[PDB]
Parts: sequence; C-alpha cells; structure tokens
Amino acid sequence: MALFFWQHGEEAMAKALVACKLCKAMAHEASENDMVDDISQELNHNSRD
Amino acid sequence: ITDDELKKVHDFEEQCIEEYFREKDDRFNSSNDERIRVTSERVENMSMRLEEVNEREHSMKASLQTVDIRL
Amino acid sequence: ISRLEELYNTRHGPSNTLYHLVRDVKKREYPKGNLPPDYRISLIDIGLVIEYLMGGAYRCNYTRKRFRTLYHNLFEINHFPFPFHELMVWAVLMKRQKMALFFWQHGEEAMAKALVACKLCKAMAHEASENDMVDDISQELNHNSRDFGQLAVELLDQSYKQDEQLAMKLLTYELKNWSNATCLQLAVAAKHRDFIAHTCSQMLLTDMWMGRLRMRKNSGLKVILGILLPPSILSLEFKNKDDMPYMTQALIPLGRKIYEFYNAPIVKFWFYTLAYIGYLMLFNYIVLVKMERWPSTQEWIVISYIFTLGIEKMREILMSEPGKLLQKVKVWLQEYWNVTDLIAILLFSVGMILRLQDQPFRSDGRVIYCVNIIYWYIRLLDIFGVNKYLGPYVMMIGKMMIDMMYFVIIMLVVLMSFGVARQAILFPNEEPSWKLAKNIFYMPYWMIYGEVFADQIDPPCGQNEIQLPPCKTGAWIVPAIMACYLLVANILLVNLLIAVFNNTFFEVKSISNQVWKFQRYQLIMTFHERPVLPPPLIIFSHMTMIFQHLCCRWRGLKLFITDDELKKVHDFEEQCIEEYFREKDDRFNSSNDERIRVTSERVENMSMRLEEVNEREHSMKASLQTVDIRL
Amino acid sequence: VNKYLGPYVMMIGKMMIDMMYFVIIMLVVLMSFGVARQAILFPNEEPSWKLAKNIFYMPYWMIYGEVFADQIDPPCGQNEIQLPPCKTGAWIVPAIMACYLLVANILLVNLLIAVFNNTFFEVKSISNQVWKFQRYQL
Ligand SMILES: CC(C)CCC[C@@H](C)[C@H]1CC[C@H]2[C@@H]3CC=C4C[C@@H](OC(=O)CCC(=O)O)CC[C@]4(C)[C@H]3CC[C@]12C
Ligand SMILES: CC(C)CCC[C@@H](C)[C@H]1CC[C@H]2[C@@H]3CC=C4C[C@@H](OC(=O)CCC(=O)O)CC[C@]4(C)[C@H]3CC[C@]12C
Ligand SMILES: CC(C)CCC[C@@H](C)[C@H]1CC[C@H]2[C@@H]3CC=C4C[C@@H](OC(=O)CCC(=O)O)CC[C@]4(C)[C@H]3CC[C@]12C
Ligand SMILES: CC(C)CCC[C@@H](C)[C@H]1CC[C@H]2[C@@H]3CC=C4C[C@@H](OC(=O)CCC(=O)O)CC[C@]4(C)[C@H]3CC[C@]12C
Ligand SMILES: CC(C)CCC[C@@H](C)[C@H]1CC[C@H]2[C@@H]3CC=C4C[C@@H](OC(=O)CCC(=O)O)CC[C@]4(C)[C@H]3CC[C@]12C
Ligand SMILES: CC(C)CCC[C@@H](C)[C@H]1CC[C@H]2[C@@H]3CC=C4C[C@@H](OC(=O)CCC(=O)O)CC[C@]4(C)[C@H]3CC[C@]12C
Ligand SMILES: CC(C)CCC[C@@H](C)[C@H]1CC[C@H]2[C@@H]3CC=C4C[C@@H](OC(=O)CCC(=O)O)CC[C@]4(C)[C@H]3CC[C@]12C
Ligand SMILES: CC(C)CCC[C@@H](C)[C@H]1CC[C@H]2[C@@H]3CC=C4C[C@@H](OC(=O)CCC(=O)O)CC[C@]4(C)[C@H]3CC[C@]12C
Ligand SMILES: CC(C)CCC[C@@H](C)[C@H]1CC[C@H]2[C@@H]3CC=C4C[C@@H](OC(=O)CCC(=O)O)CC[C@]4(C)[C@H]3CC[C@]12C
Ligand SMILES: CC(C)CCC[C@@H](C)[C@H]1CC[C@H]2[C@@H]3CC=C4C[C@@H](OC(=O)CCC(=O)O)CC[C@]4(C)[C@H]3CC[C@]12C
Ligand SMILES: CC(C)CCC[C@@H](C)[C@H]1CC[C@H]2[C@@H]3CC=C4C[C@@H](OC(=O)CCC(=O)O)CC[C@]4(C)[C@H]3CC[C@]12C
Ligand SMILES: CCC1(c2ccccc2)C(=O)NCNC1=O
Repeated sequence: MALFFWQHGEEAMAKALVACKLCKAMAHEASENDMVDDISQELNHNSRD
Repeated sequence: ITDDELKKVHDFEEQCIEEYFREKDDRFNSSNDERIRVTSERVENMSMRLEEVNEREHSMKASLQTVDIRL
Repeated sequence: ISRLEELYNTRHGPSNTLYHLVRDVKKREYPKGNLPPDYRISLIDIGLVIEYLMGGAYRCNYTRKRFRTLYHNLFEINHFPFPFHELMVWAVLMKRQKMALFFWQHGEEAMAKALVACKLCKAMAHEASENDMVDDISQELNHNSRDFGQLAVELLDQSYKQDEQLAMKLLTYELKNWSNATCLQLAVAAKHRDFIAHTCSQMLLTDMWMGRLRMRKNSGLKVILGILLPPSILSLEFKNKDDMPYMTQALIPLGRKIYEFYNAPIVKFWFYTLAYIGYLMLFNYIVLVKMERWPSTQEWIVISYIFTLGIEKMREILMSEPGKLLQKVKVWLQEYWNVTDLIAILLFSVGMILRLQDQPFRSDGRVIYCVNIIYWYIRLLDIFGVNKYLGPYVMMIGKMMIDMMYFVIIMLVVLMSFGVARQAILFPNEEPSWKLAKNIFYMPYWMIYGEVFADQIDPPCGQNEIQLPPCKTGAWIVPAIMACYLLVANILLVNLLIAVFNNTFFEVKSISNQVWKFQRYQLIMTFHERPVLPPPLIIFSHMTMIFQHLCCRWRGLKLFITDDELKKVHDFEEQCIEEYFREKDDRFNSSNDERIRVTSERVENMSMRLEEVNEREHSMKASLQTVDIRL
Repeated sequence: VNKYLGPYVMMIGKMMIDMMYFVIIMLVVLMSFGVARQAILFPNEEPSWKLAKNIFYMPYWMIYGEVFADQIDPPCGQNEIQLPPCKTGAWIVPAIMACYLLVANILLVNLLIAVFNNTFFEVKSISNQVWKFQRYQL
C-alpha cells in the first residue's frame, strides 16, 4: 500500500526518504522493545527498498 | 524556491517517477527469464490451436473427399 | 515381523555393509567371531546394530523386552503400527537411497526419520572408513547423510514459514518410537550443524537460555546485578507461568521470582563464572604471596573449590547417558575440557599433598600450583566461548594450531641444524653432558623473536687488546650460516605461516561459526542440569541430592505433548512435506533449463505436425482444384 | 577531510574492535605467564602492589622483540663470587617462556593479521561510504 501511494502524488523523493527514516526508526524500536526479530528484519527491508 | 519553481520540480518529479517505472517495465520485459517464459507459454498455446487446426483439417479433407465423390 | 526379517535377509538388489555390522555387534556382544554363511539375521541383531550406530543412550524398540517377548512367543500383534519407519530403517541400512527417499515422503514423523537416517548414514560411513572397505561406499553414505540433512533443513524452513509455535512443538516433542528422544537431540546426536545453526533453533536456544526471564535487552549485565544484589531481582520482568515451559520431568510471588531467577541457565552460568573468577584471583593471591607451613584462608578456599569441582566432575560422569560405566567414561571423554579439568584436579591434589609435607616437598607443591595456574587461566577461553564474537575466535585459534604444527616441525628441523652447527663449531673440546642440547635449543630459539644476541655473533678474538683467546677453526662459518638461518626463520617461514593462516581463514571462520552455533545447545543443556549453587558451595546441593537419592531409595528440555497435539504436529508435518515437495516441483518447472527443454521439444513436435498439415493442405488444394475443374 | 586519509582513519576505527578480542586473549595468556613466572622465581614475597607490576611488566615487553636475554636462564647454584642457590622448579620458567613466546608472536599476531586482512574489503567500502556521508556533516 505504501509502494502504491509512493507512485501517486507529488514530493515522492521526500516521501521516500521520510518512509526510509520511519522504517529504520521502527526497526530500531522493535529491536529495542524485544519484539519479534522478523518484524525488525522486515522493517529494515522496507527501509532499504 | 517559489510556487512557480515548486510546480516545475513537481513536474520533474513526476517525469522521473514515470520514466523510472516504465524503464523498470522495459528491463523486466527484455530480460531473458521473462522472454523465455512468455515464449514457452506462447509455444504451449500454439500447439493446442494447431492440434485443433489439424483435427479441423482432417474434417475438411474428409468433407472435400465426400464432395468430390458426390460430384 | 517375518516379512521384514525376510526383507533384511534378502540377497538381491545392490550391495550393502549390513553383514559387517552384524558381525561386529555379534563379536562385541559375545567375544564366535565370523558369522556362519547360512545365518538368518534376526531383527534383534538389527536392534543391536541400530543401538551401536546411533550411539549414546539410544535404545531401539527391537531390543526392548516387549519385542523380545513377542519374538520368543512367535518364533494384529505381529503388525507394525508405523511400518514406514521400519521400512525406512531397512532401506537406510542396506544402502537403497531412492527407496529411503520414497519412504520418507509417506508416513508421519518425517523430521525424526530424516535426522535418524542422517545419523545412521554418517555412522555407517565412519564404520566403513574404519573397517577399510571401499572408499566410494563411504563417500556415497556421506552423500546420503548430507541429502537427508538437507531434507530436514528444508522441512524446518517450511515449518518456520507456516506457523512458529507448532514448529517449536515439532522440535521439542518426545518421540516414543525413537527411544524417547527429541528432534533437537537427534539433530545434535547426528552432528547436524545446519539444523541447529538455523535462526529458529537459535532463538529457541536463546529462549531456553534465559529460563523464565523476559529481559533480552542488554543481557548479562542485569543478570550480574541480580547475582550481586539479591534485591535487584524483583525489578526484572518475568515471563508468564504458561508461555513456553521446557522442563525435563513433567511473599510467595517473591519466592517464585527468586526460584525462577536462580534456576535460569544464564543466571546459573554467570554465577559459575563469577565464582570461577573469584577462585582465580584467590589462586593468584596464594601463588604470589609467600606460603607458610599451614595453608592460609585463601588457600583453604582454593582447595575447597578444587575438590568440590572434582566431586562435581565425578557427578557429571555418574549422571551421564549410558548404563555401563566404561561407556559413561567414553561419553565423558568427548569433551576434552572435562578431561583436562580432571587432570588438573588430580595435579592440584598431588601438589597439595606435596605442599602439606615438609621441605624439600613444599617447594615442589608450590611449583605444581604454579604450573596449574597456567591451565586455570587458559580455561577462560572456554569461559569466554559463550560469547558470539570470542567463541568463534577461540575455535579459529584451535583450527590454526594444526596449521602451526607443521611450521613448528620445519622450524624445529632448521633450528636444530643451526644449533648443532653452532655448538659443534664454537665448542670443539666439550665433554658428554646434557648441556649440549640446551646450548642447541637455547640461542636459535630466541634468535627468532628479535634477539639476535649481538654480543656473541662475531666476537673479537685472536688478537691483543688483555689478550683474547685464539680463534676457533672455522668460526667464520658461524656468522654466515647465522645469516641463512635468520632469513629462513624470519622472512620465509613466518611469512609462509602468515599466508597459511590467511588462506585458511574464511573456511575455518565459517566452520567455527557453525560449530559455535552447534555447541550452544551443549552449553545450554549442560548448564541446565548443573546445580543452582556455585562450585565452592556445591557441596550443599550435592549432599541435598544424596539425601534425596537415599530418600527415594527408601521409598532433555522437552514439552511432553498429548495425543491431540501429536495429531496436530503430524498434520503440520504432512503440510510441510507436501508444501516442500510441490514447491520443489514449482521451482523445477519454472527454471530456465526445463522451460527451454520443454519448449525445444514442443517446437520439435510442432514442425512435424505442421509438415503433415502442409502435405494434407496440398492434397486438399489438389482435391479442390479437381472439384472446381469437374464443376 | 582528505579523500585518502579519512577512510584510513575510519578503517583504523573499525580495526580497533577486531583488536579488542586479540587484546583480551593476549591479556589471558600474558597474565598466565606473568603469574607463573613471578610465582616461581619469587617464592618468599610479601603482600605488596609490586607483584602486579612484575606480572604485567616483563611479558608485555616480551611481545615486542625484547625477550630480556639476561634474565631468561641466569646462572645460579654454582661458584664463579658464589651465586645464590637455584629456586625450586626454576627450569619451568624458560620452558613456559617458550610456549608463551610462540602463542604470542606466531599465533596471535598472525591471526590478527589474518583478521585485519579478511575484514579489510567490507570495512574499506563502508569507510568510503561513511566518509562520503559525513562530508555533509563536515
Ligand atoms: C566475583 C568477582 C568478580 C569479585 C569477587 C572477588 C573479590 C571480592 C576478592 C577476590 C580476591 C580478594 C582479595 C584476596 C586477598 C586479600 C588479602 C587480605 O589480607 C590479608 O589476608 C592480610 C591483611 C589483613 O588481614 O588485612 C585482605 C582481603 C583481600 C584484599 C581480598 C579482598 C577480596 C578479593 C578482592
Ligand atoms: C566464593 C569466592 C571464590 C568468590 C566470592 C568472594 C567472597 C565470598 C570471599 C572470597 C575471598 C574472601 C576473603 C579472603 C580472605 C580474607 C582475609 C581474612 O583475614 C583474616 O582472617 C585475618 C584475621 C585472622 O587471622 O583471623 C578475612 C576474610 C577475607 C577478607 C575473606 C572475605 C570473604 C571473601 C572476599
Ligand atoms: C603461559 C605459557 C605456558 C603459554 C600457554 C600456551 C598454551 C597452554 C595455550 C595458549 C593458547 C591455547 C589454545 C587456544 C585455543 C584452543 C582452542 C580450544 O579448543 C576447542 O575449543 C576444541 C576442543 C573441544 O572443546 O572439543 C581449546 C584448545 C586450544 C587449542 C588451546 C590449547 C592451549 C593453548 C595452546
Ligand atoms: C617451535 C619449536 C621449534 C620450539 C622448540 C623450542 C624448545 C624445544 C626449546 C627452546 C628453549 C628450550 C629451553 C631453554 C632452557 C631450558 C632450561 C634448562 O634448565 C636447566 O638446565 C636447569 C639448570 C639451569 O637453569 O641452568 C632445562 C631445559 C630448558 C627448559 C629448555 C627446554 C627446551 C626449550 C623449551
Ligand atoms: C635427528 C633429530 C630429529 C634428533 C636429534 C637429537 C639430539 C639433539 C640428541 C640425540 C642423541 C643425543 C645425545 C645422546 C647421548 C648423550 C650422552 C649424555 O651423557 C650423559 O648423560 C653423561 C652424564 C652427564 O654428564 O649427565 C649427554 C647427552 C648426550 C650427548 C645426548 C645429547 C643430545 C643428542 C645429540
Ligand atoms: C612438536 C614439537 C613441539 C616437539 C618438541 C619436542 C622436543 C624438541 C623437546 C621436548 C622435550 C625436550 C627436552 C626436555 C629436557 C631437556 C633436558 C635439558 O638438560 C639440561 O639442560 C641439563 C642441565 C644443564 O647442564 O643445563 C636439555 C634439553 C632437553 C634434552 C630438552 C630438549 C628439547 C626436547 C627434546
Ligand atoms: C638477504 C641478503 C641481503 C643477505 C646477505 C648477507 C650476507 C652476504 C652477509 C651478512 C653477514 C655476513 C658475515 C658476517 C661476518 C663474517 C665473519 C668473517 O670472519 C672473519 O673475518 C674471520 C675472523 C673473525 O671472525 O674476525 C667472515 C665473513 C662473514 C662470514 C660475513 C659473510 C657475509 C655475510 C654472511
Ligand atoms: C601516545 C600513546 C598514549 C598512544 C595513543 C593511542 C590512542 C590514544 C589512539 C591511537 C590511535 C587512536 C584511534 C585511531 C582511529 C580512530 C577512529 C576515529 O573514530 C571515528 O572517526 C569514529 C567516531 C566518530 O567520529 O563518531 C577516532 C577514534 C579512533 C578509534 C582512535 C582512538 C584513539 C587511539 C586508539
Ligand atoms: C594488550 C594488553 C594485554 C596490554 C596490557 C598491558 C598493561 C595492562 C600493562 C603493561 C605494562 C604495565 C605498566 C608497567 C609499569 C608501570 C609503572 C608503575 O609505576 C610505579 O609503580 C611507580 C613507581 C615506579 O615507577 O617504580 C605503575 C604501573 C605501570 C604503569 C604498569 C601498568 C599496567 C601496564 C601498562
Ligand atoms: C583472574 C584475572 C581476570 C584477574 C586477576 C587479577 C590479579 C592480578 C589480582 C586480583 C587479586 C589481587 C591481589 C589482591 C590483594 C592484594 C593485597 C595488597 O596488599 C596491600 O596493598 C598491602 C599494603 C601494601 O603493601 O601496599 C597487594 C596487592 C594484592 C596482592 C593483589 C595483587 C593483584 C591480584 C592478585
Ligand atoms: C581491555 C584491556 C585493555 C583492559 C586492561 C585492564 C587491566 C589489565 C589494567 C588496567 C588498570 C591496571 C592497573 C593500574 C595500576 C596498577 C598499580 C600498580 O602498582 C604498583 O606498581 C605499585 C608500586 C610498585 O611497587 O611498583 C600495579 C599495576 C596495577 C594494579 C595495574 C595492573 C593492570 C590493570 C588492572
Ligand atoms: C571450573 C570451571 C567450571 C565452569 C564455569 C563456567 C562455565 C563453564 C565451566 C566451574 O566453575 N564449575 C563447573 N564446570 C566448570 O568446569
């Protein structure tokens, strides 16, 4: 859904960089709060995408 | 930058998004794996339509032989 | 039973090494010898064969008293409840790989069957290499072991993909048809390194490590703060009462919190580590400071540590897997650290007995203490082996010693040649004395490490400065051969060992990572079975257990799941097998090679049918032309 | 700020973490040889803080080409001026010296050479990207 919404609308570069920041931040927060490690890996993958 | 240049960079960003998406589509359509898959499938269908063509050609040959026998 | 005995006694099909295994277990059981040619191999002997190959405390269902009673009374009671299991074992034993792979797909408990097959294949490969058979048989058996291991790894991947918790239940549940074992225990008994180093089993081992503590964030430090400060335990977050209870045998909240904390294996390990570090500094204090006639309080604490640790090592020997004590010792000798610990305990006992006497034996006991202090420092590498960076480093050093040994041998040859040449030129009138070997080995060995002994390279002699003693004949060869020795030592051999250590780095690093991830299980289950109290206070837990044993005489961390959950894990295991097989079929059908081949063929046929179509179209065109000419 | 020296400093920064484990194993082996040598060669010492200095002093300089050749195997228990008598078990002091000098100078340093070389390429690429990243911060 995020990749679909990235295509539509303006300011796609800032939207992509903000999404990469948010994904890395929630990956770090999920690793810090002792959640499932697969969630942190998938959030890091979304940040890299 | 101003509203005018904002409109310009928004147009630039949309051209960049369309060019990137359809260049990815061109790369995917020209890869060896997708070409082999599309071919394989196309070939699969061909044979099936040509087997139908062979059966209908046998029927047409039998009809032509019967018409030649009648006349 | 009779049909399976006839299957085990067949002579058709490919060759096998089963007869050698039956001969070896018959020679071991009744020390006879070679079997008669007309020998009918009973399934009891197959049971002993399975027990010998699987090793440890494995007890095949054939050798149990129920099956021997059924055998004595008969040679649906004679029908096997799980026939695919015995068929699988039959196939794996007589080296029919495709039949075993077919029987792996059909039936339940496919994971335990695959791990047992990998164990059996590796064991017969080792036995075929030991008995000097054909090496191709050993290679093919190792290939079959690796194929069954890859099957189990892919099944584990599918179980982790579908549902996590029921996959843990698959990994932990007791296998009644496999000597009451566990899939994890079978993956460790078969030395399956890829199975244990998988991320699911690693986090299972991490969950097993932490006991009943949630924690998992900056771990180790809060464990140490709980150890050193007993009122720091109540601030730690504790897991639920029923969230993952791995056990072996299936006010008050404060006492439950204390009991759950102090029985956690990480807390028990850090207890043992702090007690060990305290013992090491108490050993340092008694060896640096002078020793009186009687031992001090610190020496008494060190002696108490050594002897309680010795009784604890004897406890690890007695509470082991086999039933016969020689096999218990043979199992315990696999861990080399335990053997060197026992040797160090005996050496400290000899040193203490020599120290408690008078001179000149007290100094000898002090010296034996000073040699033991070296090993008790070196044991900190195994203590640090629990770390995810230091453990593989220690394993890597272990691999690198074997590469160093050949350098040591070539080094010894060149060093001994230069030592013999220098001592035999510069000293031409010596007498038979043991100082000649010391003069051979002394100077060249320190020549390696930056000390060339510059005062004695080419000393000025045969001149008056005080008159120097005359020159020994041929002494000028002593510098020149020195030059050669210093080159081959310092620029050739050390640089070659640098290249050896660097080129064997990557493979040894990956193997050290997998072996550390494998022996994490061994660390966890050894430290779960250990008593709560540290080694200096372990005598209390030991008398406690001795009194409990006497009271009982007067009167694997599994899950022990039920028939219902057994049905659930069997359904899960069948979904995993079907998903893995048809995902392999999807991968094979979507590969480029198979698509190109299927196309090529389809095209081949097309042309042939279209050539027939062209000929029939020519015939139809001729018929239409004739019909148009007629009308 | 330089395009050659900056990644070199970042690379040294990465290499310190690889050095730390060598330092730990080095500390264990060095402390064992220091305790053994001080506790054999000095059997009548008193509680004093010089014992730790004698533990840490000689083995650490033994790593860097100074084996202290005058004090490896000093001649004693003989008349030359009469030398003081031999300490008991002093012949173990050279032999364990041999082992310590091997594991220090041919095993551990060569292993750290291999560690630094095998982690060179990835750390070099990461140092290049981190330098190019922190150019903005500069
Ligand atoms: C679990 C680990 C990380 C910490 C626990 C170990 C320390 C608390 C121990 C180990 C060595 C001990 C020392 C060993 C020897 C001595 C000499 C001892 O002095 C004497 O016996 C003579 C002088 C006097 O009686 O005061 C005083 C205690 C002290 C410093 C000890 C203090 C406590 C130490 C530091
Ligand atoms: C279990 C061990 C390995 C680690 C935990 C540390 C403490 C529980 C122990 C170990 C060393 C012990 C010390 C060793 C030596 C001494 C010297 C001792 O001094 C005397 O006995 C001198 C006076 C006299 O002669 O009566 C007093 C106890 C003390 C400080 C001990 C206090 C308790 C310590 C710190
Ligand atoms: C103070 C002087 C005498 C120097 C002491 C040198 C040796 C007594 C030490 C130094 C480094 C040690 C090695 C460091 C690493 C390892 C790997 C480790 O091996 C394993 O973990 C595999 C064995 C197993 O656990 O089954 C322990 C043995 C070994 C070779 C050690 C053997 C003893 C060594 C050679
Ligand atoms: C990598 C390979 C080639 C290493 C091989 C070296 C060792 C076999 C040599 C090198 C230095 C030798 C030691 C040098 C000096 C001594 C002291 C010597 O002590 C005595 O003779 C007692 C009286 C005295 O000290 O004068 C006993 C032999 C020993 C330990 C030697 C034993 C053999 C050693 C360890
Ligand atoms: C070929 C390589 C692999 C090994 C070479 C080993 C040498 C270093 C050994 C083997 C024979 C040894 C000799 C065999 C016999 C003796 C007599 C022995 O005489 C005594 O002990 C007499 C009483 C005394 O003075 O103690 C002194 C050592 C010596 C010269 C040995 C010195 C060391 C030698 C030359
Ligand atoms: C694979 C490598 C590491 C094996 C190396 C083995 C040998 C090279 C070592 C092991 C035992 C050593 C011996 C142990 C004890 C002695 C007694 C020592 O005797 C003296 O020094 C006599 C007193 C004196 O006059 O100094 C001479 C060296 C020698 C033969 C050593 C020579 C070197 C030896 C044969
Ligand atoms: C890797 C390359 C660069 C090595 C080249 C080094 C050699 C060519 C040199 C280094 C040390 C030299 C030796 C140093 C000392 C002497 C003793 C010297 O003896 C005498 O003059 C006899 C009387 C006396 O000893 O005073 C004869 C030459 C020689 C063997 C030299 C020969 C040439 C050597 C072997
Ligand atoms: C004169 C004697 C006391 C020797 C001095 C040794 C140390 C004080 C120096 C020598 C090399 C230095 C290191 C060289 C390179 C780096 C990388 C550099 O790290 C970074 O750029 C990352 C940190 C950041 O900027 O966020 C600065 C720290 C460090 C580890 C340095 C830390 C301090 C070290 C160990
Ligand atoms: C890679 C790892 C294993 C390195 C570990 C080595 C250090 C922990 C050691 C090695 C040399 C030691 C030093 C050697 C000598 C001294 C002088 C000493 O000074 C005094 O005692 C003052 C009076 C005097 O100088 O006599 C104080 C300790 C110190 C700095 C020592 C502190 C600890 C050091 C730095
Ligand atoms: C196990 C490894 C990781 C660490 C080992 C550390 C040792 C090198 C330490 C720990 C205990 C220390 C001892 C603890 C107590 C004392 C008493 C202390 O006595 C005094 O200070 C008395 C007054 C004076 O003479 O200054 C002298 C140092 C000493 C022997 C310490 C020397 C250094 C020791 C052996
Ligand atoms: C990861 C690595 C680098 C950590 C290394 C830490 C220790 C090995 C160092 C850090 C602080 C050092 C201590 C700092 C100061 C001293 C006092 C010093 O005291 C004296 O020399 C007393 C005066 C004299 O009689 O010489 C003895 C060494 C010692 C204990 C040092 C021993 C080595 C220590 C414990
Ligand atoms: C002596 C070392 C140790 C130990 C401690 C921590 C980790 C591993 C081993 C112990 O203190 N007692 C039981 N077993 C042992 O060998």
